[PDB]
Amino acid sequence: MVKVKFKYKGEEKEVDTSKIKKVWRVGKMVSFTYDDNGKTGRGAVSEKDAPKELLDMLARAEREKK
DNA sequence: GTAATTAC
DNA sequence: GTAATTAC
Repeated sequence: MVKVKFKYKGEEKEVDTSKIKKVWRVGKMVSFTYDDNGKTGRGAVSEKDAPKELLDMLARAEREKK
């Protein structure tokens, strides 16, 4: 589907956007958590390194209400 | 140091 | 309590 590649704790990782639980912006950085098979993972990429799909999920996050 | 947020 | 993440 759409793989987000990132290095966390020196390790290069790849995760599908379908496993991404939460997304948020921190400056020009995009952070998120994903389903690391039960245990929750953490990751972040440069806004310039993010596939459009992830940026779309962030945009929808910023619009949420209630 | 700070920006948001969380796993640990 | 704090490390972790990119950019400034």
